[PDB]
Amino acid sequence: GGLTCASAPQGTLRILEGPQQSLSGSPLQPIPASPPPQIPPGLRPRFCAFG
Amino acid sequence: ATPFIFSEENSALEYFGEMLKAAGYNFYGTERLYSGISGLELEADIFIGVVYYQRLRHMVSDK
Repeated sequence: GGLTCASAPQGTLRILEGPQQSLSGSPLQPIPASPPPQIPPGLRPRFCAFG
Repeated sequence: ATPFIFSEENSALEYFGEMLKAAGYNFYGTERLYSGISGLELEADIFIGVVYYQRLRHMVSDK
């Protein structure tokens, strides 16, 4: 029950949970481009010149 | 009329100009106006359209 002292420890192993692999996909997923505005189909002159 | 949706290769004046060319009117928004103080045709064509005006409370002073 004396509990004598011991020598100096050489190395200290650190145990830790691993990096989060297979979380990010190898291609990227962007928000798609909002489309450029279209001229709508079915546009015709509705105004006739009077008389 | 949301901002940043018109680029420089698809402009905001090559879109509504073609909308007006489809509706018969001028590509550049300029309609031929006559006069009413005289009666004859103004020689330089006049930009006309529809613009949403408002009305401020900052009224005439009434003082």
